Amino acid sequence: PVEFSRIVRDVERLIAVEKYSLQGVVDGDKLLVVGFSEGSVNAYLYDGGETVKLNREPINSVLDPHYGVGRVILVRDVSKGAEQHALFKVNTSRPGEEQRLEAVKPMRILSGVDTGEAVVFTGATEDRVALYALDGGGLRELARLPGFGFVSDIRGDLIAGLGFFGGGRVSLFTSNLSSGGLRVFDSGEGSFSSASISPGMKVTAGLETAREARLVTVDPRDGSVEDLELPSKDFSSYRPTAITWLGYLPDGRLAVVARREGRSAVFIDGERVEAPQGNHGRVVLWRGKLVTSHTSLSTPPRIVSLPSGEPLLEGGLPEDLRRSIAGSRLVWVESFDGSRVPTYVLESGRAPTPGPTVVLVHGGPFAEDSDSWDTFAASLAAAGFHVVMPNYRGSTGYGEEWRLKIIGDPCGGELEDVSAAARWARESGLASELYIMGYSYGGYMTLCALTMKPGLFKAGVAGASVVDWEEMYELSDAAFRNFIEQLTGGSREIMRSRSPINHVDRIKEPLALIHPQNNSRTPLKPLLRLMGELLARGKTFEAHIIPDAAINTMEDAVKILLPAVFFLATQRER
Amino acid sequence: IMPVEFSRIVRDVERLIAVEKYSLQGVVDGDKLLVVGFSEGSVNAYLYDGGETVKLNREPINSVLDPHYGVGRVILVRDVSKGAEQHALFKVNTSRPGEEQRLEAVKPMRILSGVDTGEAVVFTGATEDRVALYALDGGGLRELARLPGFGFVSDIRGDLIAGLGFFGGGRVSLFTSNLSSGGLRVFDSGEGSFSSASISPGMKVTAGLETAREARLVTVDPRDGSVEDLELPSKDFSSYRPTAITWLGYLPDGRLAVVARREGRSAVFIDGERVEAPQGNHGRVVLWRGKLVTSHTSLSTPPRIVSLPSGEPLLEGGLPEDLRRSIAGSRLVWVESFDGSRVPTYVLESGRAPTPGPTVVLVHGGPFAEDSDSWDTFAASLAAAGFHVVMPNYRGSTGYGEEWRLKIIGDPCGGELEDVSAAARWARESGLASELYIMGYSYGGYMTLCALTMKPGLFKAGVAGASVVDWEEMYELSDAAFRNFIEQLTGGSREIMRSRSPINHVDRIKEPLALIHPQNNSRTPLKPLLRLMGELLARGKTFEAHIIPDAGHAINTMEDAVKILLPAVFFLATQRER
Ligand SMILES: [Cl-]
Ligand SMILES: [Cl-]
Ligand code: NA
Repeated sequence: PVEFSRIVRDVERLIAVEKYSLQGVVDGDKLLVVGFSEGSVNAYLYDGGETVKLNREPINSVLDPHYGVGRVILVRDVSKGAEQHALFKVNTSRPGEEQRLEAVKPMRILSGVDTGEAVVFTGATEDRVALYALDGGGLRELARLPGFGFVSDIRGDLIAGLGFFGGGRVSLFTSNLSSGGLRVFDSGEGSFSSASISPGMKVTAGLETAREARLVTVDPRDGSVEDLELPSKDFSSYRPTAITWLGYLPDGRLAVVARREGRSAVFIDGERVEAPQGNHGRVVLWRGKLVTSHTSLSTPPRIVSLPSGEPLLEGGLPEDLRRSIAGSRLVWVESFDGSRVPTYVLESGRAPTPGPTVVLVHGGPFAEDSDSWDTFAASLAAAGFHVVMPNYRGSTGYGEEWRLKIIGDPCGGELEDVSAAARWARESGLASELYIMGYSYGGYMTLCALTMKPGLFKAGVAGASVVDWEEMYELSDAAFRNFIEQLTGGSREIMRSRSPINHVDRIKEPLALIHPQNNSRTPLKPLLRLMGELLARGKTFEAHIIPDAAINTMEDAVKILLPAVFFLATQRER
Repeated sequence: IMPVEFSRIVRDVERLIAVEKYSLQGVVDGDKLLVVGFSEGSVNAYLYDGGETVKLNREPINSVLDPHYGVGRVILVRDVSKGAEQHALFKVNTSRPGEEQRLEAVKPMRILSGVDTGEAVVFTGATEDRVALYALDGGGLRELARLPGFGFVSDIRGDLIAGLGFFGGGRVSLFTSNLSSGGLRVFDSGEGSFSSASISPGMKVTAGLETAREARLVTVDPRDGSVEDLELPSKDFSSYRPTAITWLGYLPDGRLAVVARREGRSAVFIDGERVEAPQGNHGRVVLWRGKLVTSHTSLSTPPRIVSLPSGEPLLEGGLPEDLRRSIAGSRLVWVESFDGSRVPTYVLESGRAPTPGPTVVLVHGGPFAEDSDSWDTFAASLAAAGFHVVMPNYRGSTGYGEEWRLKIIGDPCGGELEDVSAAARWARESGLASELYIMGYSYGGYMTLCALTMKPGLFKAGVAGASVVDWEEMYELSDAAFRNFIEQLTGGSREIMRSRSPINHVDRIKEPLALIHPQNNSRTPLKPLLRLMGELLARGKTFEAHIIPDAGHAINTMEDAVKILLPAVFFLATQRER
């Protein structure tokens, strides 16, 4: 019999677990960390195992402080949920005492950095996006940005940042604290991901390309770009495909966090440093040792010491729930056409081998399933399901060629990849029985598996799915028409034939629909129509139509996760 | 503004569904109690003897046919249509628990009732084209007679068959037939309706007759249709002044056992004489090992088997202390409605709510049914979750006389909604309710939708489960029994079918609505509800909807029970924190 309340307790514990990101070193040699729990963010000083809360009421984020600055700048939503913020200053000697920065009117704060004498940030208002500087003399507009943009770093007078300023690529920009202004350096082939300013006032930047990522040196004075060579070749040899973050430490060495194949690595002046498997945040030097944040499919975001991996600050899950979420791994599954599908697997401690396995299909489709904490995967593992997460073609993270392969072929190659994952799970010995579950494009993939690969999965969960492309091409807004057009090669024939609503007759397995009742980007009407067909043709289905369905709170979990875990737990007994 | 306590709610809901519940069906085999029980997460059939039960069935069942005393077998009734209520019958020999034979001579149909004599199975069923009375024996399956609407076999003695029928105007007639020659005979009272029947050693039919505001016992000679009052040797029964008769039957020693009731509590009589029984309601009475055994329930006591007069349980489920305290108390208040009619309304006060506090008007289904001092899993759940529960017997309700029951005929979503609305107002003006919600299943669901369309601003929010949405489309998709029933209820008027369907007044809804519906309900089907969803969306109304797979009206497993009840409680708890 299904242990409904046992599942609800677990989901609640996975939703509440505190998660940490590392922001910097501030005050008297103390770590600045931000903790989130259930959509509630706070900021702390951390030293020697205890933490002191800096803020009063919950915040949205903090700006990045320079090493040793005696204060922290809090960003807070100005109304319950609003998308406009206010800034507050807390002196690190006097935690919990907040001073509103009254010079800065409400606006959308996008990023920020605090040198200790000047707060430099970007912000979006009724009529524009601007880079701003705030100091003891007042607020100044440094520059109008031609789009959303973010401050990456300040050193002396030079400001560096990243902007979405056109071409669908991310550009580098610089400005100055003194005169303002804006120079923009274009990516060309690729897209810039990160930037820090070198002691020599050059901008070091991560350039993401169609293939391998690299570090470049940009001279703001003449716009010249050259490849930067590091003294150690660990970094070059790693062959990174992304560059998460980079920054110069106080002693002048360059710290870089770079990724490949769903996990990241930490380098100092090119030399790799041992780190726990998964993904890392920024790296700081603190009392002579390295510290970074770490997350994985089995570890909620936490602060750790390198190279030991020992956690400094970590949220507490109960012993038994912790045991249920076992290790994660990367396997490369062979799709029907020979292609190798990078697939992450989170094993359940509460399931045998072979055991019940869910193929949890990510959405997007232009997104990546990496080795990072995911509530849904964890909840499935908690509930006694092994979890298989395939980076079907269309995914990001594995080169442009792999992303572009979905184009013109929805419910084709990518479905074969999902299918190959299922089949690998069975053949490798992981799975006794298979389920499929996903949201957004994942939901679409669930409907395509159940109609075009009936008898592969024992049951499916489809959330926030698209059901008929042709209908949506006609209903929706300009940016979404464009997506559908790209995806289907502008073919109405493909639009109809890759729509699952046109194949309801083929479904042989129980289907659970979870769907928002008021979100104009996955509208309800088409889904009512599917339900009408399912009903007319005598299909087994469950449906949950709820208003106001993102997942951060328990309320959100209850609306869109719980029904899927319950349904699946219940089919497991079928 | 606190956060909803989801984990605490599901745990309470789970335990309240999971408590074992029993009902008494007969004495079979070598003096063993047949009981149908919800236990181990489903509805099953058990023999009780020697302080142990033996499970007769394998897969969950829906009910069993009434055995004659001592018969060497049980006939299981099971839905073989994933909830659409096409049932099939399965024989289990009582010496061989766990082994079923399907009675393949009976094609699936809606089984409404049945009696097993040991040599013949007599039952009533509804197909798409009719209700009928059947007999299955050594010679095969026989249609003894067609019935005009819902009909139920009550007893058989020798070849005399006796039963009750809803054959017009919401009245219940008595009917007889003959096991060998078949045929039908219908007996109507111009005074009221027959409520249960048993055949005397004499081959006359003793029945309850519920009149305007009182009930009595009558004898009906099946040879000439003459009716006369039955006097019993003891007058406790006549002095009890029952307003309704729950059940009656002749025991094997010739004595007449009668369970009758008033104001939502029942009392047990043997040959007219009171037998002490625990306060609440009772089911049939049987003779087991020399003594009397009945079932017993109350708003704080889940259905159990007790022996009489001691009232000591033979089988019962236990609730834990925390949950028992979640019910502070219960009482019957009489609410003045729109025409001066006094509406009997049960109130269950939560031990987890203040006064005034959050209150749910929980509208019973039927509509020929009642809120009484009987266990209600939904009411218990709501009290656990911190709502007081108000349970008004609107006109149409059983239990308070034929006049009150029949006033709903021809007037659905009329006077009975005013009664619900008067109960809502009472909850407020009396000081019980800080805020009001409405919730109901089946006809009660219909009432939620009618309150929300016709009486916007009365309730803060509504939960409509297994609800009626459109009488027209429902009628077209109904089998013979339900078509007849709908005709009766709407007074045969298509105008009423239309004007009293919520689907045609969606625009008026101003409050949030939770819809819960089992996909295969074959009484109130999903299709019209999908159309309501479409109308709610087109007109920008807030709602949520939950459609439960492979289930129908009758919930017979823990899982389905959780899926239909839990969204209700979660919804209402979320609404409370607006
Ligand atoms: Cl300036
Ligand atoms: Cl320039
Ligand atoms: Na400048």
